[PDB]
Amino acid sequence: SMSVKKPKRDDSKDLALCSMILTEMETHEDAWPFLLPVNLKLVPGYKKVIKKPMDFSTIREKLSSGQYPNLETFALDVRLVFDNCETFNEDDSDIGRAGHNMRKYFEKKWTDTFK
Repeated sequence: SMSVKKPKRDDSKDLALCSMILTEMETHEDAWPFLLPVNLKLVPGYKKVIKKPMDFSTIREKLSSGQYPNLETFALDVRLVFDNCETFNEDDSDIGRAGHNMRKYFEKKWTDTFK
């Protein structure tokens, strides 16, 4: 509350460390469904159904331009990528499996770096 604060967690390396995680996600072999924004002209249904599209290139540009206020808003966009993927893709498809794999990969790096 006013003039009553928990001890200050060092957040000075968060930007660098989110960039490193994002590099590791970009270079994973199963990243290919997620590297670029889904082409809303060429994929029927995507625009109407997926209210907030998100992809790794868009996270990279937001990260680089100071549009994440803190590491939690960064994790929300990463998770959005996978939640969108599960909304639109069967679990038993190459893309559906890619999304589960990447989400697992992310959540481990997240826990190991920050928790």
